[PDB]
Amino acid sequence: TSDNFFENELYSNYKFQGEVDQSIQRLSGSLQEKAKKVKYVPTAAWLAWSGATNEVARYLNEAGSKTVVFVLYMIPTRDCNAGGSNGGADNLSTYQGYVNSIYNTINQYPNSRIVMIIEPDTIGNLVTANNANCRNVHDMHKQALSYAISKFGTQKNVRVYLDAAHGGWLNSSADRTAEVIAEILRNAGNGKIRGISTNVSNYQPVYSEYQYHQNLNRALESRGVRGMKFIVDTSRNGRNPSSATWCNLKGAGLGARPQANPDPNMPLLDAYVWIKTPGESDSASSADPVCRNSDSLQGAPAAGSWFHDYFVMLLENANPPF
Ligand SMILES: [N+]
Ligand SMILES: [N+]
Ligand SMILES: [N+]
Ligand SMILES: [N+]
Repeated sequence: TSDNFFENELYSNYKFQGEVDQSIQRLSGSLQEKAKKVKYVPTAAWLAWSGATNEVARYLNEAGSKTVVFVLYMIPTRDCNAGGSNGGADNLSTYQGYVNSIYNTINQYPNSRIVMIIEPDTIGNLVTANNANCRNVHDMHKQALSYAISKFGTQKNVRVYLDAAHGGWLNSSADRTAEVIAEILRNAGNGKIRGISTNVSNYQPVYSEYQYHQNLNRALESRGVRGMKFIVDTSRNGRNPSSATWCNLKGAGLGARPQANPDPNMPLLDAYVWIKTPGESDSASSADPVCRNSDSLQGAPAAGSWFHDYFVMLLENANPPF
């Protein structure tokens, strides 16, 4: 009945549970006691490779009436220089195949309550990345996002949040961000979004994120996109970030636990949500220059892999404390 699906018990999933089990087995006493409390904190499930189409059903079977939070992260290319040939065969079509599969599976669970978060990092780059090369990729990314919203955004058992980066990236560009978003919604058919997600995989404070939500909302209203609500990723934002370094930031902490309507002074904010999986690596330390910054925790395994020493740091730095 409520359109804020976070006003429901949230699903805690077996993958996260198993990843924290990994850390727990490596810890003793007090730290281990704190890990056992982090094990059951609900975290989003990412759909992040071709076979994740086959992972949906098990999550929905195990969640029952509890709210499932998925992150759609399947756009087949994020990198420019296509550039051909020419420069895709054929990304949009294959993406539409992934979305249909996932939507078709979701229609089978009418009684589930699903939150779908659409494609982190895409809107940021559409606003700020410069696109001689990328123009072909840019156009395909907008069509990917419209197609995803046009499907999930008509499912009664789903509430869709479109990702829109973070204040640190787009608060000084809120108007162009709103312009981009409105264009995508215009081509999304009858698909409707509940709102916008921010701070995914990033470490900005709730308070500055909410000032971003206020500015983006004002700009979205100006473009005729009214009524939007917001969720913010509190997985790693217990401590203010020392720098703009994205990749396995040192001195991060776990942030506020997932909670619906957490402050009546932030009426636009539907929920704090752990969207990024805390303790999974951002990238291997050798995979990007940013991962060699002096404030990026070295020794990281590949993106998505459990990073035990980073998880420990998050637990130690948790704000509020476990
Ligand atoms: N709400
Ligand atoms: N269900
Ligand atoms: N985000
Ligand atoms: N943090």
